[PDB]
Amino acid sequence: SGSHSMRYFFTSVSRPGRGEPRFIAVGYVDDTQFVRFDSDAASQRMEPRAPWIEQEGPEYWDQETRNVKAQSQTDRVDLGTLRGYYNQSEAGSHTIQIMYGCDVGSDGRFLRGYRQDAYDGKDYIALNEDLRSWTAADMAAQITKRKWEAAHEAEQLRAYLDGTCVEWLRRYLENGKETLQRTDPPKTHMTHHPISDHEATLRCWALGFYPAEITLTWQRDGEDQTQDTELVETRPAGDGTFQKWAAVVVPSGEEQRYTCHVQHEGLPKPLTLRWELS
Amino acid sequence: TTAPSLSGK
Amino acid sequence: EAIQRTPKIQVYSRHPAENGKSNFLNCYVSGFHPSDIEVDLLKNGERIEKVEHSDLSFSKDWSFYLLYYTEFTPTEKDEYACRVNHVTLSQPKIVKWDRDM
Repeated sequence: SGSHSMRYFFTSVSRPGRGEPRFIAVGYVDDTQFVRFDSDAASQRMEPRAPWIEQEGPEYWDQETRNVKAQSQTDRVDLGTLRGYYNQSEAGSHTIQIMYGCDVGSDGRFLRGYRQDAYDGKDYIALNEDLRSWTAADMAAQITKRKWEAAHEAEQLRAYLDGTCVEWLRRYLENGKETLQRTDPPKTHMTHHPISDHEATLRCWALGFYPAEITLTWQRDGEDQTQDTELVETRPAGDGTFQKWAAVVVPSGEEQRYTCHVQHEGLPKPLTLRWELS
Repeated sequence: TTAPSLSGK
Repeated sequence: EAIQRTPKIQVYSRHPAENGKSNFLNCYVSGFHPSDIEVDLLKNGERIEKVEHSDLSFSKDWSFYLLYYTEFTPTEKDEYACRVNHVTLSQPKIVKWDRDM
């Protein structure tokens, strides 16, 4: 709590006979996007997406643009290599996904680093939390692991994940402190929707919260209900906050027996919500 | 800022 | 590709909806793979033209998500929906805006 992260997400998607692969790079501080590159957008530059990063100079934008474009070229070569390892044709569209970054404490101290790679939406290879070894998902990925071990890839990446990554994350938190060093606890309420004369949906709501992590749980007489609960994915409002809900179908007249429990880092107590007619 | 690119898979 | 995940579609407003007060209409599409997708926001069945979208990103299970959004003023009578096309769908899926979810 009061922890922070910097994360970059990359997606390369091949489109044989329709051009070079689509490449999309996104950077986030905590749950706030600050940069993007999209091969299909107008500029072919890394571009600002938060007002505090705009104050960076032309040399910052030049270097990020060159660096992001080299990530793109590597992924494009990898799309060819992995197609060979998995023995797939030149005609289908394939996907490489990559995420890496670092976490720090509320005092700016390194907590951890991570990098994970996927191929066609499944684990390919990951850097382990010790930042000195890899885990491959299958025997194709172990060929990559051998190359990366021989080339000492983890040692160069580690110096970025616990040095460069952390110091820039500390800079961005400072440059953006008015916006990024905030916690918005969820504004919660409960709604009630009959589905018949004899049953109704209780929906437990959390709105306006930041950062995005939250837990919503239904209990009946204090016994868990996780298998009869509908949960939706935590969704963005578009103003920098998030929303979520969880619902349970109940017998009309037994509403007061159910409770909804809300856990967010910005909440003094865990909240307990209950539908009471009287 | 983004990391240097790893070598090929 | 080897795996295919059907998109989960949510259609909601940025703020609690109030008739006659401008707001934002959101179509959040998540949990899908592969990434090729088409999303349109609809007003009384017609395609809204000025619609923005977020940069493609993804979850822990590698499934993709995107947000499409546009300025609107909710009324009692106007029907809003989101239309999504994806390889996992037999036809394009239309999800209607409902103030209660």
